[PDB]
Amino acid sequence: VVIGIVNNTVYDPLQPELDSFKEE
Amino acid sequence: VVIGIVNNTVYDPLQPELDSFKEE
Ligand SMILES: *[C@@H]1O[C@H](CO)[C@@H](O[C@@H]2O[C@H](CO)[C@@H](O)[C@H](O)[C@H]2NC(C)=O)[C@H](O)[C@H]1NC(C)=O
Ligand SMILES: *[C@@H]1O[C@H](CO)[C@@H](O[C@@H]2O[C@H](CO)[C@@H](O)[C@H](O)[C@H]2NC(C)=O)[C@H](O)[C@H]1NC(C)=O
Ligand SMILES: *[C@@H]1O[C@H](CO)[C@@H](O)[C@H](O)[C@H]1NC(C)=O
Ligand SMILES: *[C@@H]1O[C@H](CO)[C@@H](O)[C@H](O)[C@H]1NC(C)=O
Repeated sequence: VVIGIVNNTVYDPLQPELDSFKEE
Repeated sequence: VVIGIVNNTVYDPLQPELDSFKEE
């Protein structure tokens, strides 16, 4: 719906904790 | 860098949940 939008990734601080818990 | 900074702890509302969840 927005003109001029650009593809990119947005970092999320929770996922590193999710991975850390899965490792442990 | 900052002049007059003071040592202290900053509480994180998320970590305690994973600490409680860890042992399971
Ligand atoms: C951003 O990336 C998505 C894919 O991740 C692009 O979406 C594709 O666009 C092409 C051409 O319009 C379509 O044929 C595909 O079906 C689309 N795929 C999906 C999953 O949507 C999108 O065009 C990209 N946009 C920009 C500005 O680069
Ligand atoms: C805050 O505490 C840290 C230690 O947790 C202090 O850092 C030490 O400072 C002394 C003296 O400058 C050094 O000899 C040590 O090597 C430092 N250790 C570390 C880990 O940094 C710091 O000075 C304290 N700051 C205040 C304002 O109290
Ligand atoms: C910006 O201007 C160029 C001129 O060639 C055009 O191709 C492009 O689509 C325009 N994009 C936006 C977001 O205005
Ligand atoms: C505040 O003033 C005192 C005066 O004795 C000085 O010792 C101290 O370093 C000063 N601290 C700051 C942050 O201005």
